[PDB]
Amino acid sequence: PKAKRAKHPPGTEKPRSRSQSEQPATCPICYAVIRQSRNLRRHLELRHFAKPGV
DNA sequence: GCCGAGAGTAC
DNA sequence: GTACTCTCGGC
Ligand SMILES: [Zn+2]
Repeated sequence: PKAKRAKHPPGTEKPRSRSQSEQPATCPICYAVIRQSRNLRRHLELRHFAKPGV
């Protein structure tokens, strides 16, 4: 239905207002270093809570 | 296989 | 006016 989020279209400016808002992030389980805090949550499901939630 | 980053929107 | 989430490609 809605178009997908493609970063291919022209006029793709890279403002720091998207990276500046996030601060470095470390994993308390395997000390993995994730830069974006949002990505840190994803790391939890990838190398830790990646098991069935049931 | 994981990682890193852009856009659209709400308050 | 900021940060939020969802997505896509790259090595
Ligand atoms: Zn970890």
